[PDB]
Amino acid sequence: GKLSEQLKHCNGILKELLSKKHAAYAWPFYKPVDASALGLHDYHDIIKHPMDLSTVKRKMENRDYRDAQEFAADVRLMFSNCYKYNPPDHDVVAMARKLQDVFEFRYAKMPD
Ligand SMILES: C[C@H]1C(=O)N(C)C=C(c2cnn(C)c2)c2cc([C@@H](O)CO)ccc21
Repeated sequence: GKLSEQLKHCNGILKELLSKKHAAYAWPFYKPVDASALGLHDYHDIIKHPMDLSTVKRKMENRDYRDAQEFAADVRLMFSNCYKYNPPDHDVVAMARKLQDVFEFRYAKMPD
């Protein structure tokens, strides 16, 4: 079906974002930000809705996403959190930009 086919494309994108091909810049986004471990004691005051690729993967596996739009909103929320918390000249923001380019260009190839 339409939703199934579009969610197959989303699952393909998710696998690519987690693949060794993109590991050099994807690694900050693999797991939830551990604010306490990183000494970022303001992270949860600034970021109300944390998101990361392991959470997107669990939601995809649990059939939480009913359509491609819901999946894309979570992937974009993950990048937006990075752009909100970190100064724009920081290394992690450059890595976010690169992984979001991978995401946006392949998401744009969504089947109709
Ligand atoms: C605030 C935080 C963030 O937005 N993200 C997405 C996650 C990390 C992070 C750190 N450890 N892990 C396992 C992930 C991260 C990494 C760096 C630098 O170390 C990048 O070089 C800087 C800032 C962050």
